[PDB]
Amino acid sequence: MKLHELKPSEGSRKTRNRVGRGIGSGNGKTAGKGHKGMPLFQRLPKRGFTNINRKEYAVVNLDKLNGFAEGTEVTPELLLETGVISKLNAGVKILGNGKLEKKLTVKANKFSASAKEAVEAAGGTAEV
Amino acid sequence: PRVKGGTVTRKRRKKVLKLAKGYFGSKHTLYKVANQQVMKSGNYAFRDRRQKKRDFRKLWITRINAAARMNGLSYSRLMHGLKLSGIEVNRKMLADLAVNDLTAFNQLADAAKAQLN
Amino acid sequence: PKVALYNQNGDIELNASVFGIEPNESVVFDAILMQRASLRQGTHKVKNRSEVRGGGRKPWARQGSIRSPQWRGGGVVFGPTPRSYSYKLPKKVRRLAIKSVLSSKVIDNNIIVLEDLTLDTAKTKEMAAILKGLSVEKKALIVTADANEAVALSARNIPGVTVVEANGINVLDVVNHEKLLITKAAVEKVEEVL
RNA sequence: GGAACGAGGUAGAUGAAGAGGUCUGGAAAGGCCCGCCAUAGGAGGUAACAGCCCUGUAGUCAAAACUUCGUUCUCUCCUGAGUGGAUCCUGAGUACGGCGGAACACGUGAAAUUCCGUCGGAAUCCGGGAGGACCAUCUCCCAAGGCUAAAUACUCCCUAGUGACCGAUAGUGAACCAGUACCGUGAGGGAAAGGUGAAAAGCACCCCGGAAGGGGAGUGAAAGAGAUCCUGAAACCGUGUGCCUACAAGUAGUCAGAGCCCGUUAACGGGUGAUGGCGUGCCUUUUGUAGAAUGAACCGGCGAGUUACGAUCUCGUGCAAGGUUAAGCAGAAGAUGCGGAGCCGCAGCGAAAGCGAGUCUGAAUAGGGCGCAUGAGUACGUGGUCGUAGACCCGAAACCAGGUGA
RNA sequence: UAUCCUUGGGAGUCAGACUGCGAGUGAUAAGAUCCGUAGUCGAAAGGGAAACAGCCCAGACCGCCAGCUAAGGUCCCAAAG
RNA sequence: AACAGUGGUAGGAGAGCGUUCUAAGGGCUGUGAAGCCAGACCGGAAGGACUGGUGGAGCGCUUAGAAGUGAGAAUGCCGGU
RNA sequence: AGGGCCAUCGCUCAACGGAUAAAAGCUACCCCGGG
Repeated sequence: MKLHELKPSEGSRKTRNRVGRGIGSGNGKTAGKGHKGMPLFQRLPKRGFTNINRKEYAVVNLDKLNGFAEGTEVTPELLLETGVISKLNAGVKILGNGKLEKKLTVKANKFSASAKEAVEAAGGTAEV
Repeated sequence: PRVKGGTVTRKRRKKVLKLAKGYFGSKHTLYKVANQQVMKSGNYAFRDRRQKKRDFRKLWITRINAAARMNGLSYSRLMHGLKLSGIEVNRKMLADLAVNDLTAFNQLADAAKAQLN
Repeated sequence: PKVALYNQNGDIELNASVFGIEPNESVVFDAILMQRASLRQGTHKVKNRSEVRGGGRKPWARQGSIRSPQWRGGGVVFGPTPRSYSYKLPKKVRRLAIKSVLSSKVIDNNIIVLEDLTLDTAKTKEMAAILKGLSVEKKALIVTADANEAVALSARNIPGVTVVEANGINVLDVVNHEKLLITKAAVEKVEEVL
């Protein structure tokens, strides 16, 4: 690329609509604003309370183990390194949405009941 | 950056005050008043031109209506008789130019008179 | 990736996945603006209706203040504010642009590889004669991997030239000069960062 | 407690290479044609645009005297560790009790906590306090004595330097003998005003006149450059001269149109126009204007949708079930590296416990609510609105605090 | 004949006026008021009603010294018996 | 290429011209730049050129980019008449 | 302890889509935006 001919991308730039400069462009005199220019949420009652300590573990579609090399020593500190989980919080929960493939050692805080059998069917271990 | 922009208002205000050259009085030196007259000048020119097309047709009638009145025929018995007797789409302004002569203009009246009877 | 080798008086193969990429010239337009905006400084501070050493008394149309902006001294309701004109690209977009500007000059027979660029002293006469041998009439670039003081001090006066290290090449350096001399040892180190 | 040693600061010294040739010019720094130095083509001057014309810059070296930092001697002062386990202390109107207040994001409440007064009042290693009223359990920690640098905040100033800053209605109120001239008893308010030329070479003399101010002559490249003086616009005031004008009712124009008078970015030209037709100024505001509804004496300058931080939306770009770093450090106040703390997404429902491709509701495996099933975000950039900030400009009466005046 | 639904972005408007139909208030008084249907004006010039925001006729992209018609008209001002 | 269309305020969308500065190249200028004054030229508009006179040292083109961005109206302000 | 979640009470809020728990005239020589 040379520095003379810097053609931008089409539609990547736009000129500013400058408001109030002359009647020909539109927005001429009144500047696009025209001449002389209980709510609902204060009728809906509040909803119980909130818990001071909710424990939300990291959940991963059963389908996250379908893209891994071999079901062995699948510890959460390897889930967090490769980054299938973006952040370890309280615990790592496994969900039973999806189909499994081979056997893979799983180490999780909790387990769904439908998620428990699908690793127990492929040949994996569920160590909590 | 600050943009002064004093040099672009000289050239724009001159181009109005050239178009107002020849007007009476203070209406050809003052920008506040000449700009009110170049506007009403262009607006009057649009109407003048449109009225000029319907005027000259008003002129060509009153010469045909006199040149035919030498032979007893009025304009009505002429125009109406020239659209049935024969095929002569002679234009109002085109026929008025040939109305000056006795002979060429009367040659149509005689033909229309024969078709009128 | 088949540029020839030069050596003062007197062909190699570079990473084709670095120096032989098809360019993406949209990524070279926005990348230049991000490197040019930072250059500017933005130190223009104008005065306002409240920062003028002026009155607050209604003097006598209405005109409740003397230094209101429709008067003769003291205006600029909005004016230029000293801000920051430097935004950030995502990292791969910064990485893609340096590959695109280098690969473009491979095609145009513009890059020239040297072997280690050894000088005798910091003389400009010896450096000026070296430029004639390589026929670089307008601006150039000299990229050296170890920041030799000799070459750097011998090419700081000639107007079109500009010396710099290999860990500090960026977009407006290479896009501005249209000829560039690299030491062959520096060709490795640009591949390692990207 | 003192002297050495080194680095600076406050004054400076040194410093490379063309009268190149020729043209035009009042004058070469320009053109044309030829060289040179460069750790030095950053600047500023010079009769017009200098790399080699000066003053300078890079570089290396310098301060007797003052200081500002460090390095070093001298000087100055100087016990630590066990082991026991018999008695003492370990910081009192104090910790806490009541009343009344006040401050913590918290408005006296469910409410610790802190600090005031006001009244009472302890305990002291087997001891004491805390862990959001309170009580047991349990972990951490010793109150009521005092000291302490660094990393941080802002600058009237002082050198060195920058601008996608302004260039005389701007920029500070002030480029000029400016907080001055003036206004006010006073507190206070508060302007206007830049440019001869490369130099004074700033008009000897002669003429008119009382002098001003002229007309010649001289200087000068230019006197149309002669002291408020570069350039010199428009309003306004005039003097010449082509064509109309003393029976004519007119938002003053436009279209038709002779007649005379001129020759042009040569073109279906230019300037006037006797006479005929049509024709209720401009902006604002209103159901609506010619209005007697509002505004402008005219000319010239100045004079109104901005920027931060958020929110959302479209387009472009990068990567994509994964994208992205912040502060900070190394870097010409720059790009770029490096930083994986954090954020958004990848699956929800429920008040929550919770369970989960479903889950709440309910005797319910019913019905229904929501949700997948049918899945694309994210980071930057432009742009469109909405927020919060004086928020688009201009425009009150009053209010409070601190002051000046019989 | 070619429109209208859905989501999404941006709005403006919220005392309308009079002319042709049956009322109400009023005195079937009012360029009065308030209704409802249609029109025009609002935001629409051109032709006609002597002049006329709303009535009758018709919708202006711009040129032309072209033609045919609409309402209304044809002694003269003023085109046409 | 044939058919259809083009009144218009609030308001929505799209395409453009100018001004100062900055970056890249390319190039006018003392044999006369900006500015100022005329003129019967060119473009659908905002606007561009070209000769002539004054002027006596700077300016412009192409592609981009940033805005203190474009005046006839404020019982606007300052100057001049 | 206290709150959530269901059953249930207290409103003439009567200026009934409910400005706060709480609230009168007054004065013109009147201050001021408007006919």
